[PDB]
Amino acid sequence: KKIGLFYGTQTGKTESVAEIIRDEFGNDVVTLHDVSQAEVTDLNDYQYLIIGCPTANIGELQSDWEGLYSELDDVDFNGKLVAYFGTGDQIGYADNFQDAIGILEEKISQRGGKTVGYWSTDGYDFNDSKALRNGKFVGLALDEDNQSDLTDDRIKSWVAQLKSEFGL
Repeated sequence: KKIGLFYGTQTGKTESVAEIIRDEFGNDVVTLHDVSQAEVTDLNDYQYLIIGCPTANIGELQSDWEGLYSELDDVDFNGKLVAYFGTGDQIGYADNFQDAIGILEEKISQRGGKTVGYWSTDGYDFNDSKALRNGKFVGLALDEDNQSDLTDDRIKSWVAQLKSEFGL
């Protein structure tokens, strides 16, 4: 029970990338958890967390994560290392690209979680995002609508970055 990946999905893209990420951590255990099935206290079981949340079709949070969001204040993230990833349409959702993981990070960071895995904005075209931290994304930004050809390279580079951050 090494690394806990908790994701929500609307269409199934975030689920598929959750499996690729799990594969890319070759010598480590990444367990997968749909937050539609999970409780918020399951986050207590891991020191290493990867949070997957798509840019919401409607509102600012994917519905399942939206349900867990109000309960995050019951959990103490002090001492935990937390990485974030999300899918989004940088053209169709240009003013809200990756807002969800930006919102999730702000809360988890205030509860004590330490963010690792910041990701450059080079190669993205968007107007606004809540996931921006000093010119970088708070985590891996994937676009399957417009940049599905970059997804596998990006996941591979990001996981390699995380292994140096997680000490793997």
